[PDB]
Amino acid sequence: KVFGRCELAAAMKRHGLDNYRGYSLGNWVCAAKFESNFNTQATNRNTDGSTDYGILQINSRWWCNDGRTPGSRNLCNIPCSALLSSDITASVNCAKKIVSDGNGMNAWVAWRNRCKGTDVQAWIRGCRL
Repeated sequence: KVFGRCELAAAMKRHGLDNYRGYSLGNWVCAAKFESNFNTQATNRNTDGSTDYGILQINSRWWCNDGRTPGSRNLCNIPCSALLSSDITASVNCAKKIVSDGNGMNAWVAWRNRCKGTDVQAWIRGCRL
């Protein structure tokens, strides 16, 4: 499902992302835009075998089990297949545990490279919440 700008916002807010470890809803929506263009079906290999899963480009290497990443752990404890659904609950709860790895939201590249050091609140601007 290709989410809206504001319905993923209202979706991630309702799941308690707005100011989670102190990152505004504007950080998540911004990240989400450049990870997967608001696509729950987005799937990306890496150079180290492992594959990026869904809205937040969550990493099979450290997080979900996808059945073909040898040196893996799924500390999030989910089949990657879940992070591809129209449902973002597994994608959010997994993200709460990543953002809380004393790394903030830097764990995600397309946020510390395209989002950090910009007006992130423009990304949820003019939306009803």
